[PDB]
Amino acid sequence: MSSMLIWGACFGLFTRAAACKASMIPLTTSPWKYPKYMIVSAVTFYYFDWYRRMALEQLCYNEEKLERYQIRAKLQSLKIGEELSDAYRESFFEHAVQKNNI
Amino acid sequence: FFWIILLIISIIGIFYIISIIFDINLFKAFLAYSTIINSISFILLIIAIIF
Amino acid sequence: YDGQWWSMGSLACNVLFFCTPLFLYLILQVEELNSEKRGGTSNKFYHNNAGFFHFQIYDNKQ
Amino acid sequence: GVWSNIHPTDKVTLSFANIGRPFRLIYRPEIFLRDQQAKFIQLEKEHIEKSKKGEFVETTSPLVLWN
Amino acid sequence: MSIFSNIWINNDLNSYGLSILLLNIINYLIVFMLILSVILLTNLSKFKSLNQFKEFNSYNFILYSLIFSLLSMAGIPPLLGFTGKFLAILYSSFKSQYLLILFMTILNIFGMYFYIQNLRFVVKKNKSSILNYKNYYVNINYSITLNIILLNFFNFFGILFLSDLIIILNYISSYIYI
Amino acid sequence: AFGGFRQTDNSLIIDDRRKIILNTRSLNDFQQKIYLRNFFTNYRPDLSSYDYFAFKEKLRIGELFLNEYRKRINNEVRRAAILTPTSSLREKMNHKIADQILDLSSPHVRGAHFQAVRSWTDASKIVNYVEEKQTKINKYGLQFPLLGNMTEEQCASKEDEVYQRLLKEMQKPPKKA
Amino acid sequence: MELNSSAKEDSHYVGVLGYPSQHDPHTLHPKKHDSTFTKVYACRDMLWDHHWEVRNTLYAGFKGALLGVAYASGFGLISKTVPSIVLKKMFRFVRNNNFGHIRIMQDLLTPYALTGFGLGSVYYLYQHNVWENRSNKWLAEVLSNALFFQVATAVCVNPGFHIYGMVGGILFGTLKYAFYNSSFFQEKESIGSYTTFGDLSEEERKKQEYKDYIQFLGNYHKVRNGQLVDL
Amino acid sequence: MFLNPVKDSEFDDEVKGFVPSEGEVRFVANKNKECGYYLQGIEQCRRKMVQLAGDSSSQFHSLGFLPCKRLVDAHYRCMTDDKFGSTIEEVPEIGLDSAQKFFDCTFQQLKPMQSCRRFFDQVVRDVYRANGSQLI
Amino acid sequence: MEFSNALLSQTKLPGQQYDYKRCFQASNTHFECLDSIRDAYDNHHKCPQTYQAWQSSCDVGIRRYQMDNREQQKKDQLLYSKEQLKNYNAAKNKEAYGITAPKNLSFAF
Amino acid sequence: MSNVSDAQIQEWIKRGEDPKEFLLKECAPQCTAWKEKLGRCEAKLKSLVNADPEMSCMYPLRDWVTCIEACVQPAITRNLFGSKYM
Amino acid sequence: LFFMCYELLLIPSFLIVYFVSPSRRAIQASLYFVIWTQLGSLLVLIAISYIISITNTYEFNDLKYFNFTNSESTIIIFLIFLGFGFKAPIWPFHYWLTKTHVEAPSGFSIYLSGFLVKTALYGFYKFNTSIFIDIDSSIFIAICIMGVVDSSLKMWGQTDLKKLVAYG
Amino acid sequence: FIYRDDIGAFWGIKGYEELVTEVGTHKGHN
Ligand SMILES: CCCCCCCCCCCCCCCCCC(=O)OC[C@H](COP(=O)([O-])OCC(O)COP(=O)([O-])OC[C@@H](COC(=O)CCCCCCCCCCCCCCCCC)OC(=O)CCCCCCCCCCCCCCCCC)OC(=O)CCCCCCCCCCCCCCCCC
Ligand SMILES: CCCCCCCCCCCCCCCCCC(=O)OC[C@H](COP(=O)([O-])OCC(O)COP(=O)([O-])OC[C@@H](COC(=O)CCCCCCCCCCCCCCCCC)OC(=O)CCCCCCCCCCCCCCCCC)OC(=O)CCCCCCCCCCCCCCCCC
Ligand SMILES: CCCCCCCCCCCCCCCCCC(=O)OC[C@H](COP(=O)([O-])OCC(O)COP(=O)([O-])OC[C@@H](COC(=O)CCCCCCCCCCCCCCCCC)OC(=O)CCCCCCCCCCCCCCCCC)OC(=O)CCCCCCCCCCCCCCCCC
Ligand SMILES: CCCCCCCCCCCCCCCCCC(=O)OC[C@H](COP(=O)([O-])OCC(O)COP(=O)([O-])OC[C@@H](COC(=O)CCCCCCCCCCCCCCCCC)OC(=O)CCCCCCCCCCCCCCCCC)OC(=O)CCCCCCCCCCCCCCCCC
Ligand SMILES: CCCCCCCCCCCCCCCCCC(=O)OC[C@H](COP(=O)([O-])OCC(O)COP(=O)([O-])OC[C@@H](COC(=O)CCCCCCCCCCCCCCCCC)OC(=O)CCCCCCCCCCCCCCCCC)OC(=O)CCCCCCCCCCCCCCCCC
Ligand SMILES: CCCCCCCCCCCCCCCCCC(=O)OC[C@H](COP(=O)([O-])OCC[N+](C)(C)C)OC(=O)CCCCCCCCCCCCCCCCC
Ligand SMILES: CCCCCCCCCCCCCCCCCC(=O)OC[C@H](COP(=O)([O-])OCC[N+](C)(C)C)OC(=O)CCCCCCCCCCCCCCCCC
Repeated sequence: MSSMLIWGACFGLFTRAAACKASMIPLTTSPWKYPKYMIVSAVTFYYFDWYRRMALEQLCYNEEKLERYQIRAKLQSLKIGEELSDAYRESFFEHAVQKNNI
Repeated sequence: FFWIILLIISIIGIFYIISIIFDINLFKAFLAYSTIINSISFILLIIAIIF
Repeated sequence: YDGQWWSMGSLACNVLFFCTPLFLYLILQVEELNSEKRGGTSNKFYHNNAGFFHFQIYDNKQ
Repeated sequence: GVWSNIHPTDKVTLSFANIGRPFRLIYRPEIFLRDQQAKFIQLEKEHIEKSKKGEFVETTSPLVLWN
Repeated sequence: MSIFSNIWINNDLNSYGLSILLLNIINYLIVFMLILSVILLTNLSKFKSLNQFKEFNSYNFILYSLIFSLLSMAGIPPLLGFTGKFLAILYSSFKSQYLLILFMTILNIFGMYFYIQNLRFVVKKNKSSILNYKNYYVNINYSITLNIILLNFFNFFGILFLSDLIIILNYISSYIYI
Repeated sequence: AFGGFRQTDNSLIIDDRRKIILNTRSLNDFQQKIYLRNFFTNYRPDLSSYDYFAFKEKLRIGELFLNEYRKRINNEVRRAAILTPTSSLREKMNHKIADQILDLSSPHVRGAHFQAVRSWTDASKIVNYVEEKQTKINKYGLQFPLLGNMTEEQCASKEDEVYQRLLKEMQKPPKKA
Repeated sequence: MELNSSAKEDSHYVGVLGYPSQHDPHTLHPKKHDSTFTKVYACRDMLWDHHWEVRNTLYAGFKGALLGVAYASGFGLISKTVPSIVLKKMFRFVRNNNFGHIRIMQDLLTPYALTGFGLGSVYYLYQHNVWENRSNKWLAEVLSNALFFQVATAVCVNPGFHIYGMVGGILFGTLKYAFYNSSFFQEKESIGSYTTFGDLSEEERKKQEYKDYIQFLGNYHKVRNGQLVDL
Repeated sequence: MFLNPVKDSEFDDEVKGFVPSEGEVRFVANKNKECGYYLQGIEQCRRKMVQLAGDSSSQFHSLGFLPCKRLVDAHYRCMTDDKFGSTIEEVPEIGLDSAQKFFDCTFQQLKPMQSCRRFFDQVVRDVYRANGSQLI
Repeated sequence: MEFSNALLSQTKLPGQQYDYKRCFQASNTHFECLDSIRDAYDNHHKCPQTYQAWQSSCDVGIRRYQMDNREQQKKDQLLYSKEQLKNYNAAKNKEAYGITAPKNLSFAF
Repeated sequence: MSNVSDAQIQEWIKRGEDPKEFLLKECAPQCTAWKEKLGRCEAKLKSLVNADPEMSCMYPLRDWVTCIEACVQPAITRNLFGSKYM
Repeated sequence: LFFMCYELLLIPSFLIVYFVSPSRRAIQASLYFVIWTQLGSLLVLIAISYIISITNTYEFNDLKYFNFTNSESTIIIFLIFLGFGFKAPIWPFHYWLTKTHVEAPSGFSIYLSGFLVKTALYGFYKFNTSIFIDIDSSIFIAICIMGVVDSSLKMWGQTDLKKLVAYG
Repeated sequence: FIYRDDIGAFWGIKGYEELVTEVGTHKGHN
């Protein structure tokens, strides 16, 4: 639903049950592995939630830089003679003069 | 320069394996040809990317 | 053997059966010639509805 | 719920429907649009200031942005 | 890339094809790992020919794990490999490569039948005995069964969680300035 | 955001309004949208989405209404045949009834054809006819239970309005000539 | 690397840019005071003239013959097995004659060279005289290649493989439309590039571009549907 | 909509329909497609202003909907091709009544934009019918 | 990668090294002077001494990266504000829980 | 429905206007080599003081106009009513 | 979601035919069914990729504001028709249907014929009504009529009641 | 056997060298 910890606990419980069924052992075998699996699943999925959110944020930040690369990559990709054409001359001068602020 | 070479290699490989992959009779051959088919598909994807 | 299908039975009937789809398509095209010159229904994907499906529920939510 | 709580759209639709579009556009589209319009914002501000003044500039008149 | 009074607008994410390629590689590795884990759980000497796919005709877990792994490798929609193949075709369409789409589809269908035909051999007259014997009893490895179960769950429900993996892969690829 | 598909044609496009020249193969997504893909795909592209949905519904109802005219005239012909003996039957049918039967033929009413081939002008005319009938009905508010839904207050207000309208019409003098 | 660069050239764009045009006459004009040898040697521009039907047909024939010779060198001769007695006789010929290898190569490559030349010439004449002025270029290429390769597979290889020849011809026609008559990896123009004509002031151009951007905004789904949060 | 009243009608209300010219339909469709941004902006800005200064005690309650004036003027200019004035107040007398109806729909009655676009398009159509060759 | 400023800056001579402490000290001084000036466009000539020190201390690639970052920061400052961004992000996260149903029978476009 | 709905755009021909006037300028750039040759021939003829009457700046101009029209005419003709639209 | 739901139907049906069919030929019938239906599934997938990549929308109604060029529209309609006709049997793609009906469970053939061939019709209707198509449908009509004629002619020569019902 | 294409004579048909005759048939296709 909304709690990643509870979702991971349920996932661990069902994983343990499925493992017992696949191994053909009674579902009550090794009872201590139920809480172990629940805790491990809850912790790992909580961390994965936090990591996915962090990665999304950092990707959004990196896209800003990637836009700068695209604009400059597009200008450098212009075929010979198109950099002084009316459709790209002003942008080329903007990127070669105004941004030459070193 | 890479695009034409990749396209030719992909076409030749596809038309060469289309019949060979159905001639094997071994588990190891099946695994190897699965790998080869996936490699060809990924090469086509690489061509699309470099486009 | 290869090509036995044409010879088996009757060649004329086999060729007619083979060419049946083209006969159907050409008959349809002639009927469409008649339709075009008259003004009746033609063979086309009509688009009277602007993507509005038949008796579909179109609603919005607050 | 939780897995999709990041975005109103469902996870399968996010994975497949959006192909090549920036994640800045998929999530937080308002910031993307404002960054795109950055210079147009100042052009509109200058146009509004001039309109309050006597001068009227027709070149930037179409730039009336609300998002 | 659009120009409006010297303002560039980019609605395309360049670092996306690399992410799709990484996703395809990871999906293939996951499915290969699933099938190889199923094989390793059993006795290796039995499987030496395509006919020996019948040797997988063992208890339900192994049998259906093999069946679903083969279907996933083939590219059947609900399974994991379909995600990679569909996203590859989507990116090809985005890049406007109709001939590449055509050849991809030809290869995909031929490989699909190549994988599927083994399901015919999977049928066996009786139930096979492919488990190694230890202490006078067949040795079934709980750890490998658990790993196969996790792989099966992900193979079945990869579509649901694929958005997070796509986000992670695009995040990794964005660092490349290409 | 909407995108586009790379073009292969080598033709040259001229935009007199913007005073520029482009090539079909070089068009980007926005340029493709502006030049290609602009064509209309509906009878009334000028109308909004809701307005064209109403237009589509009115056109469908108008087609059904013309078919209803044809059915009604056929029923009237059956009534005439049953009531009047065969003698003088054709003499009486050679009147308004026969002309209407011929005027409601297939080109004018889509009896059972899959599609009524109508121009956008014809569709607009049919929708206008349906709207005229709707206005005539709504003048007296005959569409409350059928062809309409209203609340109790709306019904009471409509009753009062129709009463006032009927009173005014009755008080009006006869039309001259 | 470009395929059929000359045909798919934007003459207007290269002209406005000043880029040299591949459509230039590329001809020699010897002066009336030049030597007789110079006048005779200046005739080689005929070999460059591209409106020459016979020259083009021989060009296609040479291409086909070269392709056939390459195929024979690579796959055909090695796959075909020659009788032992024939091999011994030709080796004896090599021993008894100087440069016997050259004559053996000529004998072995004559069939492939001749068939390649014939295929190339017939294909060029076919494509040029027919299908050159069709409306649907893709359909024309597909149908022409399908028919030609169907006939070629029926004759050269085996009459029983004509269906496979037709399918291969359809595939080859699609490939040729993709990468021979079209420029997908051979772009010589920037996407979205254009040229400006008429006496429009920069202010007017900027106003028009602002209007175009306002229209472009409607492409975004969120703005069109009004589904944006208040920033 | 697209219905003209009958001048000599026996009863109080009678209407006869008419079909607008193909040029008018093309012009209206193109202008709506090009300027649809402004109409959505008008809707969103109207809601925003009502939320901000809807309360009587609000400081800006006396400046209601004035910010929407720029959006309305921009929409009018976009629809009319920057001709016939640079403001809605400069609308010709032929479309002045329809403009007043549109304003009543949008700001006084606060009716849906579905309804008020009808009156705005009526203004545009009136201008187009009046001029003809001036807009195209 | 030929168009990538970051990688081209990551390239270096075999014996080249960067004195990050000195370069960052000079850049901090120069940027403090520029911020004190507080102009829309960074005019380095208004801070000659610090500009010369910054040029001497820092490498061309580092200077390019710093200028690009400064431009981005200026644009962000002109556009958004801390409280505005906080409220917008909170509202968007709250919306993310709900669904975005289509709006049928629209009025625009 | 094709040809049954309204047309989005009207061309110069659809509005009854002649587009060749602008199309000549549009097609001028591609025929630059022949234009330069004609200019050089005109310059040389102007420079010549005693020019043979046979000499004329006509054939280079013939070539230039031929090249211009080879592109100008087909574009306009394809847009005319009565011919299968391209 | 529409396309995914359409594609989800393959696995349960294949499993039913594979594990529940008494006849031994069902093993090959299942493979024929899978391959024949998956070819059309791939065609429909290509069409969906064309629609989604060109139009980033997914709401099924934003297509009103986007118009496909003639080439894109014809490609989409051809792909959609062929792909959905692979599922909904059309000439010549009914060999799989005949094999599956003959060699499938008598209880599962009922479900197959009754319902599983009509999801394709529903999807084709939705997509072709959503997309504006400016091509002549004579070819598609001819294909359908040829299939009808072929099945009707072949009805006589079937002594197997199940195969006769499959042709019907 | 070979007729120069810039002389002003189409396919070797001399004369008409003061006219524009290749438009629409040889150069361009109306
Ligand atoms: C393009 C222009 C068209 C318009 C112009 C006018 C029409 C011209 C059409 C052409 C007519 C002359 C050519 C026909 C020759 C025969 C057919 C053939 O070549 O097949 C090999 C012929 C048939 O062998 P087979 O069928 O494999 O062996 C069967 C055995 O008989 C064992 O058989 P069985 O005892 O079991 O009985 C089966 C028998 C009986 O079968 C049945 O009872 C079942 C039904 C069979 C079909 C019956 C015809 C129905 C109507 C056809 C409509 C077609 C419409 C679509 C096509 C439109 C094209 C325009 O099946 C047959 O019908 C076989 C006989 C040959 C076919 C006859 C019917 C089809 C002929 C084509 C008609 C085309 C009409 C076009 C115009 C349509 C109107 C607009 O082999 C022989 O030579 C053996 C002798 C067979 C009897 C021949 C009878 C004499 C025919 C005239 C000979 C002189 C021809 C001179 C030609 C001049 C140069 C151009
Ligand atoms: C002890 C476990 C108890 C589990 C209780 C249920 C709890 C959830 C499952 C959690 C399990 C975790 C651990 C993994 C164990 C399974 C793997 C394994 O190897 O175990 C061996 C373990 C022992 O081995 P064995 O039994 O000897 O070997 C048998 C083989 O496993 C062969 O067995 P099989 O043939 O029966 O296996 C199932 C078979 C076929 O399975 C199915 O067909 C599953 C059908 C599920 C019913 C709902 C489907 C509704 C479809 C509507 C259309 C949606 C379109 C959306 C667009 C994208 C496309 C999906 O394979 C597939 O699943 C492949 C097709 C996948 C289709 C994808 C459908 C996605 C739907 C997403 C959920 C929709 C919810 C909407 C409502 C909520 C809205 C807020 O097996 C079992 O004990 C039985 C496992 C059978 C599957 C269990 C799950 C089925 C019920 C699902 C209900 C919840 C919905 C799904 C979402 C779950 C969260 C992501
Ligand atoms: C949509 C497509 C998605 C495709 C997914 C593809 C992969 C799916 C399958 C594999 C996934 C991983 C499964 C867990 C590892 C396997 C071993 C294990 O834990 O089980 C044995 C162990 C069995 O214990 P036992 O039966 O009591 O006793 C076993 C022996 O007696 C006694 O055992 P022992 O003493 O020999 O060893 C005990 C030790 C054994 O554990 C191990 O040695 C682990 C072996 C695997 C190492 C690699 C893990 C990498 C994780 C990162 C994500 C990539 C996954 C790649 C997987 C495939 C690679 C080939 O147990 C542990 O401590 C387990 C901890 C597992 C979590 C490890 C997390 C590492 C994170 C590192 C990266 C962090 C990010 C850095 C960011 C950098 C930024 C600058 O299992 C458990 O204790 C729990 C079992 C039930 C719950 C399992 C929960 C798994 C959750 C998986 C989440 C996956 C990521 C989120 C989803 C992503 C897609 C949306
Ligand atoms: C630079 C690297 C190579 C250096 C030389 C070789 C030394 C290094 C060897 C290691 C490298 C790999 C060798 C693998 C050998 C494979 C097997 C083999 O053939 O050898 C065993 C062969 C038999 O060994 P054996 O059994 O111990 O000896 C038995 C007999 O004693 C043996 O006596 P035999 O008389 O029976 O054998 C003579 C042997 C060697 O050949 C010769 O006797 C000398 C050939 C000289 C070339 C003559 C052609 C004209 C040259 C013109 C140059 C100037 C052009 C200027 C252009 C200006 C334009 C503006 O003949 C051949 O190999 C036959 C082909 C030779 C003709 C090549 C024609 C190329 C041009 C064709 C273009 C298309 C024409 C279309 C039709 C035109 C109709 C008008 O061994 C030898 O005879 C010794 C090795 C010789 C290898 C020759 C390799 C072929 C390359 C020839 C030169 C290519 C020139 C291309 C440029 C010019 C184009 C015009
Ligand atoms: C298949 C088409 C494409 C062919 C490509 C290759 C072309 C080769 C070069 C040109 C050859 C010129 C002609 C000489 C004969 C060549 C053939 C030959 O000798 O073969 C041996 C034998 C004749 O030799 P023979 O018995 O020793 O005596 C011959 C006399 O010496 C004959 O001598 P004659 O004294 O009685 O006089 C014959 C006179 C007769 O003149 C004519 O009648 C010719 C004009 C009419 C024919 C026009 C072409 C067809 C147009 C219709 C297309 C319809 C397609 C529809 C498709 C629909 C869609 C499915 O022709 C000449 O002698 C004029 C020669 C002037 C010089 C030509 C310059 C050529 C330069 C290029 C040379 C190439 C060298 C390399 C070649 C090798 C490598 C490839 O002929 C055949 O086996 C041909 C079989 C044809 C098919 C079967 C026909 C009966 C059944 C009907 C089937 C219907 C199928 C229709 C299409 C598919 C529908 C589904
Ligand atoms: C302040 C904290 C206080 C905590 C106190 C401690 C609480 C401990 C709670 C223990 C609950 C145990 C329930 C057992 C139910 C058994 C049912 C049964 O008989 O089924 C047998 C069935 C059948 O097993 P079988 O295989 O033997 O089958 C027998 C039937 N025949 C003969 C036909 C084969 O299997 C099971 O269901 C048993 C295995 C699964 C057990 C799952 C236990 C989950 C426990 C979750 C605890 C969560 C705690 C969260 C705390 C959070 C705190 C913040
Ligand atoms: C991955 C995609 C796969 C695509 C598959 C492509 C199918 C290939 C089929 C090859 C068929 C064999 C070659 C046919 C060559 C002739 C084509 C032709 O004339 O059309 C050119 C002309 C040139 O057309 P066009 O280019 O001028 O105009 C095209 C018009 N639009 C834009 C509407 C498409 O095309 C046609 O008029 C036909 C087009 C459809 C193709 C019809 C093929 C008919 C084949 C049977 C002919 C029978 C002749 C009579 C004998 C009958 C038996 C007795």
